[PDB]
Amino acid sequence: NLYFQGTANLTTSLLGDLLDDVTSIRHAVLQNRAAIDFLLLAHGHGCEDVAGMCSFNLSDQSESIQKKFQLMKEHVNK
Amino acid sequence: NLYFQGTANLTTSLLGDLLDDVTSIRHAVLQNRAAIDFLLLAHGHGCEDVAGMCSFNLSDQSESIQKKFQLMKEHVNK
Amino acid sequence: NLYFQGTANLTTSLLGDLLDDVTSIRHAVLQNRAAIDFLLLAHGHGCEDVAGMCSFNLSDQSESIQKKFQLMKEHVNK
Ligand SMILES: [Cl-]
Repeated sequence: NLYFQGTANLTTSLLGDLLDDVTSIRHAVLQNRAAIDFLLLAHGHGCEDVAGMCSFNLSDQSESIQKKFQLMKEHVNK
Repeated sequence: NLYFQGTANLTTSLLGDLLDDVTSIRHAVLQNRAAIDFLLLAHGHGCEDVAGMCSFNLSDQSESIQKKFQLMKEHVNK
Repeated sequence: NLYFQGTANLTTSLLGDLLDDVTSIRHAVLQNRAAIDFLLLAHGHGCEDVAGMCSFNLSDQSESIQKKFQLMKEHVNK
């Protein structure tokens, strides 16, 4: 039981760290895309000239992921 | 038992969301790299002039990850 | 018991793959940011001119994540 609880808690702990890292990376990718679009403007080109550069709507399921994560912690660590 | 099953199902649910987000981010990073390489060309430079810019072969274990994920769901949610 | 062990092992296996992919992606994002900063220099602009471009300190909890992952494997697969 406590062995099970130990496995589950390691998993939530690790997942917490990983989710924060992934959030950080998405943030950075979007900043980078905006920088690229400024450079394209500087060359007299619009974002529509390069595949994907107009798009800032990446998959972002933070809301459902964070809710599930919280439920998981409450479920596991009670 | 159902408590165990509940933990495991929350984990597969969350992981599903996270895998889709990571796929999305890798996609975007590669598009961004291609855009950078077009700009370097515009300046009269090749991708070999900037560290890593020639490389589009990121770690992509989607095939093994997706198989494991499917096995995990079938194993857990039966 | 072995069913539990099977679930847990699938989870560590999948997580191992995913962590390597995320590491790879962060690497790439940082290389891309450096490339963008070289292009900004080429245009006579510093990184402070574009949001986030001076920053190479993304969330990187690889040390704690890798330790937890190793503990998880030892805990689960013993
Ligand atoms: Cl990027």
